[PDB]
Amino acid sequence: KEMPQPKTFGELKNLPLLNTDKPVQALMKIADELGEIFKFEAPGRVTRYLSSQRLIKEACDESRFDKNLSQALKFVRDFAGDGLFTSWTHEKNWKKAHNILLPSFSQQAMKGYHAMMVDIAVQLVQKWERLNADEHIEVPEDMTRLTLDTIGLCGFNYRFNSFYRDQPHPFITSMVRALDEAMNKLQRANPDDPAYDENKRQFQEDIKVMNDLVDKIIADRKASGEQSDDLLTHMLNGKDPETGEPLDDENIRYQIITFLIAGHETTSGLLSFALYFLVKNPHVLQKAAEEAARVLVDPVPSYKQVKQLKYVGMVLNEALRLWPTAPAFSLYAKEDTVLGGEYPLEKGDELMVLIPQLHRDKTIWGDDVEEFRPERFENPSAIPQHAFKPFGNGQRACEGQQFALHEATLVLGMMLKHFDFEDHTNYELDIKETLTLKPEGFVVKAKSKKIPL
Ligand code: HEM
Repeated sequence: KEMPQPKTFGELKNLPLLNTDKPVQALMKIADELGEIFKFEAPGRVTRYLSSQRLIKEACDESRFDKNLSQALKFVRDFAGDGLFTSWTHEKNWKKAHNILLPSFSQQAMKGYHAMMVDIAVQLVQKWERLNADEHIEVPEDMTRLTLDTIGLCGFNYRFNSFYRDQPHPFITSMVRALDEAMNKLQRANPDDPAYDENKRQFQEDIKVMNDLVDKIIADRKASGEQSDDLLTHMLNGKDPETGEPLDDENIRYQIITFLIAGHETTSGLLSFALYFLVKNPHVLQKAAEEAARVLVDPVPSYKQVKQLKYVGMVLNEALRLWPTAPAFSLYAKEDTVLGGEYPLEKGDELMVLIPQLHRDKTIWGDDVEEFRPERFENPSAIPQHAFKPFGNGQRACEGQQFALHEATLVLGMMLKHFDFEDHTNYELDIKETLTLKPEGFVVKAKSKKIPL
């Protein structure tokens, strides 16, 4: 079989189709037309975009395909280095960091981070409690303050103190601008044109800002010998079960940067989409709110209680089904192979899993894939294998998954315990794309239930 391909533009091939504010949504639109697989060419590059569970279940077979570093990840590596997210599976620092960080991100480790997550969650709730009657909430903006601060504290015991400022801490400003430059480079056919010399200067100084802050904290932590409940203490003390070495200081810095860039935006996007679907579906908001009130009975949520928020958990998964906030991941064929009995691949060929399309596969989910129905997830034993992949695949799946879900469940639970929410502008969904996806301009009003905190 021969595969479909969207509009080409001569020597730029398909590249101009993604010269847009919303390239992932462009790709979904193209998928809707072309089906489960289409070819997409840029100068010197070819990728095949997959949208059906039928084909993605094969792509997720690790004996046949491994994680690929996409152009985006290669660009992000200029500041994320050989951290877990931007490494090849067979790079020695991937294997070593994977072994060392595994118990730091396990469900048990969540008991240790819970107090610091609650610290920032309480800040977010207190902020909302202190709003005057005239005021509203900028939802993604606050969710991002919350996730950055949480990752800062659990990551390296550092307070960005985002709820104390109008202009973010300079580290955050530089990180956001480095990510932006990395995504922007995706569209640059002529990377080295003098027109970009200034982008380069700014990129290098942003990398410098990030490295100086993190390197300094690591160096001071080593000098002082101080110990804390953060990931930095784990990495300073952890010996690889295979090689018996700890991560060196430079890689520790990259893992810290990596937790921030891989975790802050995806998780805040998730909280934002979930709140959106809840105010667009009042029945569901009421069910979630009832559970939160029922379960979070203490002035401050315990680890055990968050684990009891089953329906909030379903709400989060159903938001991830519709708008998985890291919406695409890349794979390469380890050897020549034939995909789906129909599409021959050569060794090294690139595949891109388009998660939002997979999550809309009618042959899996049914007639009602656009509806927000948390009940799909009542019985996780019911979901076909490889049908639901918001956290990627296999040994290269999100290492942050337990952290992200525990933070999102705690926070969404506390929000629904403490406030009634009004969609006062009858907000029209508008999805901004950076490296990740989020609602843009999503605003609400929160009326306090006046429950002690
Ligand atoms: C809802 C929130 C999140 C989503 C949807 C998400 C999604 C993903 C996805 C799809 C991947 C696979 C990337 C690929 O195949 O190229 C990934 C990898 C990764 N994520 Fe997450 N992420 C989330 C939150 C977090 C958080 C909070 C952290 C850290 C605290 C984190 C850390 C990582 C790391 C370290 C990797 C690379 C793991 C490895 O390859 O060994 N993520 N994430």
